[PDB]
Amino acid sequence: GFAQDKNPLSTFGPDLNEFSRDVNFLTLAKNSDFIYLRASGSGTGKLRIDNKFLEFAKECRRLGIPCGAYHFAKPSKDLDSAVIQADQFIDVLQQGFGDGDYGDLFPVLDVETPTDKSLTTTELVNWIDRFRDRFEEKTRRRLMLYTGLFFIGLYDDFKVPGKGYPLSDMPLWIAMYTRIPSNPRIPPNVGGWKRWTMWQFTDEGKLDGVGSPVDLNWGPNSIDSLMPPSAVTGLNAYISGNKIFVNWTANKEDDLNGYNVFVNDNYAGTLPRKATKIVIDKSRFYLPKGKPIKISIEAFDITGDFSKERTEYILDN
Amino acid sequence: QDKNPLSTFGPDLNEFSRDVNFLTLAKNSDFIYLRASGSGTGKLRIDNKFLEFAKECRRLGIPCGAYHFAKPSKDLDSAVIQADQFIDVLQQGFGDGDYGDLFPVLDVETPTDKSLTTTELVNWIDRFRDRFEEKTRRRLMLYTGLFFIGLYDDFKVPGKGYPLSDMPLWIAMYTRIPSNPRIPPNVGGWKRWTMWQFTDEGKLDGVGSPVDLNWGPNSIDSLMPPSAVTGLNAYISGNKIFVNWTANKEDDLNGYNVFVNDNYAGTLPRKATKIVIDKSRFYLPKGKPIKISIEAFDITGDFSKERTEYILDN
Ligand SMILES: [Mg+2]
Ligand SMILES: [Mg+2]
Repeated sequence: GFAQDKNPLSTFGPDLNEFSRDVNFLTLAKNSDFIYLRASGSGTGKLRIDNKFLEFAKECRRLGIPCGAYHFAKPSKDLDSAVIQADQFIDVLQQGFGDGDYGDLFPVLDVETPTDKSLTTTELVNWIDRFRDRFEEKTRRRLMLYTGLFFIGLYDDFKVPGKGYPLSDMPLWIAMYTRIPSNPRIPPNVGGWKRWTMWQFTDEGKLDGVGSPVDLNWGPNSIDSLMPPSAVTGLNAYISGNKIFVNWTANKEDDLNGYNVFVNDNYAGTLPRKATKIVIDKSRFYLPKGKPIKISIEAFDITGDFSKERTEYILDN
Repeated sequence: QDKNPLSTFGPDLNEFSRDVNFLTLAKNSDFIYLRASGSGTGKLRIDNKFLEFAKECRRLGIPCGAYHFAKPSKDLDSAVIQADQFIDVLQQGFGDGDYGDLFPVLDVETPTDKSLTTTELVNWIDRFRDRFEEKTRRRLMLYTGLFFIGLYDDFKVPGKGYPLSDMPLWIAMYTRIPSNPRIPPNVGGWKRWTMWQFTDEGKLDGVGSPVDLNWGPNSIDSLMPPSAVTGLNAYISGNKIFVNWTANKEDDLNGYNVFVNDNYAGTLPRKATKIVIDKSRFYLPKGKPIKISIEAFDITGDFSKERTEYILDN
């Protein structure tokens, strides 16, 4: 087996909730690459919005601090509750970040329960997987999974009989605290996950800008790897002959993986990460003579998030 | 960037290669490039062995690609024409609608006298590339030499940066030339080379004559489009379509596009094996079959040659 340490480029930031004391976001803006907030949770037996989420998320956005949020899961044998909780989380996220906006960072499902024997590994993973399917279908945003190394170990490494590791394609935020002497020094490779995306290495950290002992995390080498890419800039198009010539400024994200281009919302092609142009054959589209033509584009990154908005260029035609 | 334990390896051949034994090459080469055509003489010529060599590589399952010996000029129409000609010849060798297993290659080695500006040369290559990729939906790789790049100002175009730096680069730099560095230097705005022709005088079992030899990417897949997706399945439940497939296995896999009756339904990342589609987003009459189709794509933007389909009866 092998393991994955942090490195000099690793990003860093806390996660917080309504019980975090004395949080000065202006101070955190100077020392944190990102902040995670609790949005909601069902740990008490019903859905509760975190009582500081709206305030915390508004101030992080105001200060330009990359901000994401998590839902504390209550899994069960009834898979309808995964759909309900996913829908509730989707609703709360928009309350915090805006209509149709689910945060700067990956939305997170926080799974820490149950730790008795009440669910089989198949039942627990099926519940998470259903939550993931609903969440991503509804938002077009990737969902990151938070859980602890101990918890994974209680559930057989999240290995499902007959099915391998169904959650191993989720981004992983793994908790393994170095303050526990029996823990390894760095996160081992587990659950079929090739890599961790974030590592929560303490629940008792000291960081200027949070008064209470705080959860601290290592992240990817680039903040871009936690966020969707930005909208494309410099979009331009012209018609010559029977072709539409489209060009744009290259997106700059470290995790950029390509672009999709559309003509009147019909797909026109997929380009790789270094691309800055496409030539489109007009005959493939119903383009009434004299009517305007909408060219639009989205970037997407390695883990499959897209530009929140599609930059547009209207050809008068 | 040097070669390394994973680097692929293979010759490039043309009609002047002597005593070629493809059975031997199938055991010692990851890939073979062939000359398809050239325009150096002022007229399109087809390499006299290309069809024979391509057929034998396909018969033995040797990954096979081909190149066009360019004749750049100040006349940009000639770039469109040579691209269209290269497109035709490739299909003669590889089959209708088939442009080879490996990146098709534009081979640029002329002119070396003072007869073209850097802007003119780069614009010609760029126009060939645009026409070729537009017509084939296949990425074009550029072959050229380190000396040639230096001759044309590092392919830096005044006011335009390095317009060719997004092309895969097959760079020739012969270690037998003492003034050359021992590994390719960074040039032309290219972050990396895709292939490195390191000799024109190599000795390779299965080729009788001194032969061009090349280091390629760490994975043969990085020279080829991804395979068609397999294991595609779909069903309807409620107002949704649940689609799943087997994961493609290419080392350079980058994702999938899924379509509903040829309409775009989404892009998935490389580890994905399912998508849930809301029927409400597509025109889906009761009693009309629904075509689900999918393609894989790789990091440099080539696609599965065919889309795998699954027909739902609805
Ligand atoms: Mg990203
Ligand atoms: Mg490939």
